[PDB]
Amino acid sequence: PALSYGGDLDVTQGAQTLQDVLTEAAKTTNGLTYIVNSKNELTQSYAQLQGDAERVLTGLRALGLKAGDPVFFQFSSNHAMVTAFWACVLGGFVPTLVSAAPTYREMNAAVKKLHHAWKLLEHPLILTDDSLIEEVQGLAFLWHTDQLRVAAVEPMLTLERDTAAHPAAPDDSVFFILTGMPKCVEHSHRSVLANVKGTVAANQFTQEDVSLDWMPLDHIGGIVMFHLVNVYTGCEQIRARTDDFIAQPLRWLDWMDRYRATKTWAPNFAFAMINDYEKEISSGSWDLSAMTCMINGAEAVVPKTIHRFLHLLAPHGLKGDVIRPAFGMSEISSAVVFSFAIERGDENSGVLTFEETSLTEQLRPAEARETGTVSFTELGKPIPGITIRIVNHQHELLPEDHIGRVQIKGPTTMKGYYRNDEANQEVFQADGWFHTGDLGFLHEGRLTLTGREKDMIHNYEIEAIAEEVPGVETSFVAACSASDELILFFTPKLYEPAYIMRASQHIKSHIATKMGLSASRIIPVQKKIERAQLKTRWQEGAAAE
Amino acid sequence: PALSYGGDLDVTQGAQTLQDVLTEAAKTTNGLTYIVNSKNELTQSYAQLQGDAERVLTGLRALGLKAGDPVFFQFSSNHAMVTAFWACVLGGFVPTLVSAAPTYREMNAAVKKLHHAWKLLEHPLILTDDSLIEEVQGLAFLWHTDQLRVAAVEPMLTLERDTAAHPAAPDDSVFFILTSGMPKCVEHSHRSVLANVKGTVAANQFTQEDVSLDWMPLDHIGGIVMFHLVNVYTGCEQIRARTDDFIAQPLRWLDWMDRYRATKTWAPNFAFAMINDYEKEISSGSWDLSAMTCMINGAEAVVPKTIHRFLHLLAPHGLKGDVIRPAFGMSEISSAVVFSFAIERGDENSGVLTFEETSLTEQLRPAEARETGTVSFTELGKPIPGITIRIVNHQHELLPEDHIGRVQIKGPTTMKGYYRNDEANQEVFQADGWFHTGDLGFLHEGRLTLTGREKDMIIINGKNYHNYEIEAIAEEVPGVETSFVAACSVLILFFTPKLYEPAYIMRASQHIKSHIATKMGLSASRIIPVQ
Ligand SMILES: CC(C)CC(=O)C(=O)OP(=O)(O)OC[C@H]1O[C@@H](n2cnc3c(N)ncnc32)[C@H](O)[C@@H]1O
Ligand SMILES: CC(C)CC(=O)C(=O)OP(=O)(O)OC[C@H]1O[C@@H](n2cnc3c(N)ncnc32)[C@H](O)[C@@H]1O
Repeated sequence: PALSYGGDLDVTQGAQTLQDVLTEAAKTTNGLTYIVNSKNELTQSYAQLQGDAERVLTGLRALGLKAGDPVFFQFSSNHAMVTAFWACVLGGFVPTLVSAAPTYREMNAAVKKLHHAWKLLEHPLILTDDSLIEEVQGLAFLWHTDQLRVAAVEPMLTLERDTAAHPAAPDDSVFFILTGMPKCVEHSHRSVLANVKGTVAANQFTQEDVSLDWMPLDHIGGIVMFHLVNVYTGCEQIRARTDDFIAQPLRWLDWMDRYRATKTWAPNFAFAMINDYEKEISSGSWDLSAMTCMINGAEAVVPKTIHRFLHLLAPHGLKGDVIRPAFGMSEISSAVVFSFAIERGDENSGVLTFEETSLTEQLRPAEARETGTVSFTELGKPIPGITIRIVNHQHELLPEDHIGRVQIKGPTTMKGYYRNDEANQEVFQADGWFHTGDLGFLHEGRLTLTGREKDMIHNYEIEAIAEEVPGVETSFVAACSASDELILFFTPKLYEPAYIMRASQHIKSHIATKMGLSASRIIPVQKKIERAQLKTRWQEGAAAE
Repeated sequence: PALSYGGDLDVTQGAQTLQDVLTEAAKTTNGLTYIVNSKNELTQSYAQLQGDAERVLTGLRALGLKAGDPVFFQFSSNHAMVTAFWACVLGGFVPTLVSAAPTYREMNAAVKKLHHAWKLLEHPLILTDDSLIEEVQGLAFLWHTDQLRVAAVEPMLTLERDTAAHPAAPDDSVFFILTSGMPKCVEHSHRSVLANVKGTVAANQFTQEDVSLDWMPLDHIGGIVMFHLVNVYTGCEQIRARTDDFIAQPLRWLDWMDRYRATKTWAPNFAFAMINDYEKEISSGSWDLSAMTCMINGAEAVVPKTIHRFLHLLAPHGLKGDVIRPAFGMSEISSAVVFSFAIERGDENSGVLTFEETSLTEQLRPAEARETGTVSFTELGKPIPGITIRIVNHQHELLPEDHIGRVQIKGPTTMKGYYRNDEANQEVFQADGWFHTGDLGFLHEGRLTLTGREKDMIIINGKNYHNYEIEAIAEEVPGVETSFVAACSVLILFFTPKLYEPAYIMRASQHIKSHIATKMGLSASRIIPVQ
């Protein structure tokens, strides 16, 4: 059946709290390196991190923080945030990992979400940078509150070390992380370390790895899949600012080369962004021969994006098997599946193609064609300790090669959303099954995501019918919440105004007839040549936004 | 400012718990009449209601229910549901008011929402009809659970009367009701529900002589509170019909009003428009609607066209032209909190306010209705006694009158909160004791007028915008007569061209994307121009 177990995970081996992770890491000579620019870097050994964290701990306790208290992180500096995180670990304080707002001068969406979590956590101390404390302090006027408390981390780095680490238990909450209003994922040392240990075993991570990450530390893959995995293995890890990558994506290449990185990760959009620079890549020089692990996860992994990425960077020494698709969620401590089958020389390896007609039934393999076939990137087997299953509308187990609702069982699951019993019921189903909200199938024990529940009105059938209209070259439907309406994008064979209005009328009326919808339910939108796929360009727009 | 207090409401006056309400009602000879069909009915005096509720109480207590335990309601029959509700009041049990599922054979949205509530309430006994109990028991297979418990009301009607009522306190929970995503479980007390009853009775001057007619579901807050509980509190005669019977043949509404000489009734705006569809059948029928004095219209946007048409069409049948009363409320505030007494058949501008469509972002400017360039809204009236309404901007700052903003409510009718959801309770329970409704509107002369919902606003670059604000920028484009914009989630701007020609329409469509993308700093890809 569509139920895959990753095998036994011995979580008794190794550290049991994050304090023990930092202690064992501080015994190595490895640590962190924070990139400032192409020439300058700031180093912080794991031994220095421990002392720095103890210094910050002195200031936090001076502000009255007691073990169990939450701490609201609002950082632009990786150095200050990493240090602040471990100070909290030492003090038994619970960090709330959430990105800083794009601006603090007006009551925008990001600022509203921060207020919600801040109020849900009963007005916790906000910890931030010197470069942000002025902005963050403005929230006192935006929120019309006298309960705002802010403090910068850098001033604390000049304090005496507080060597009295609060004794933590594996089930103690280790941090909150934010996902409408965001929910407050509460994790323990046990759930995080279980993902770390599972991730290390599946990928064979070691203390000799060299890690490069520019993704936000407020993203679960930034904090757990990399930062904590790196400290747990005690390997060398290089941190870059997210802003610096999206400003100049080719810096990713420079960084992998300059530090001889062996592993890194990004969502699929970053790979597509690099592919947009083929001209300047074909006139550049990088040594990427040390890179062994480029994890691709957090959103849909597009086969043609990763293949082009491997092709473009092959002359620069990137082996064709470094890209590892992965899937995970903050609620399950980051990635729980990894695919080791993507190969530059085999576009079909680790990629599954099926007939569009069979999406609602037993999937029927096919050879990729211009139309009528869909290609999905396999995301691999569960890591040790994780069980995945695929279920139908009634939560009944499905067989393999059947698209259904993905559910996860294992030791990496959050304690739950903070202060929301009702939301915890929706996701925590009977017998330990966490409901992801994602759609996919299992094939040879390997998970493949195909969509989301919120992404439900079949869009392959709507597009096929739209393409029978003579004026339509190709089509793309997205659903859109007075009416539940589907917006039908199309390329006309001819971008002439009369021709477009004819095709638009036929699209509306031909879809209304063939599928028994109201013509009012279909909106036709007309859309040179672009090389980047449409699904890939929208990934880039939402990411850099 | 845009803040209106409805006046002081003496809550210490009158019954303080629903037990007291039924006891007083039972002293009258009035009660309920359940409509079976045109030629049949079942009657249940308030005294008989108390006795029937005492018998059901014997069955519920026989099932082990204790004071404070919830009870899941799944009813096709109003008589059984009303009796169950009061049996739970006598026993201190907390009914969970939710409509029956359209079908228990398949796993539809309704059944999922029931499981969520049922699970949230920790598997309460489900109380249902002997008619429906067969399908309800099917949830055991559909939900794949062995903890389901179901019982029928009717068999319990043969048991002895348990006259030992649990002593209730005003702040005890009196019932749960599900919101209309997954629904939330609104929890109310006798105090909050009775505060709304008392304010509503005072605003409308309801009395023991009213004759009430209601076909709306008792799982709707206006069905249980605004009418049923108001009617028991006033001790008046109330007629109950089944909701399906009305939808089957809407004109039965007129039949019932005529047959029972009803003085008050209610429905959402659609029901009035349903009747308007039947102009032909109404022109060849005969009703005496002269006793009707109060037709509440609420739960949806009140369309001036629909109500004024409705009034002209039933006037030959004796419907007075002032009977329709727009109203707004929410289950979280236990039903209506404003009533408008200004609608009139002979003056289609009374109780209605029209403005220049350009004055909507700042101080509204009154106007004379026009074919284009003006919008008109139905006033929903002053707060009932005890309620305070205010309008606020995106920073929760008070606004002046004639300004559109977020509507907030304060008063004694507010729920305890959403059951087992601290987070959602924070979102709606704002500082200074204000409840965030999620609706938009303005105050004018102390009267509330709604103009939209927050879920309808367009969010771009994390900033929020009204539909009309975008429309005014779109209007500036040459060749755009009028426009309407409706937010999209993956900006659908619908416009009328000055001249209907392909190239003329295509280029006005291009200047709408360029002019708005420029003025709002948005990606042209995000602007969809539809003619
Ligand atoms: C550490 C990373 C591997 C991922 C992660 O852990 C994360 O992304 O955490 P996040 O909570 O932020 O969001 C979770 C939601 O991202 C979606 N998602 C993640 N990976 C995906 C993939 N490979 N393909 C398609 N969709 C994917 C999914 O829908 C999921 O439920
Ligand atoms: C009159 C009461 C019995 C209605 C009621 O109490 C109810 O309708 O209960 P409900 O909680 O189910 O729904 C609440 C949501 O209905 C919307 N709503 C209600 N009345 C409205 C009106 N007059 N005009 C426009 N919208 C209205 C509003 O958005 C509100 O927040």
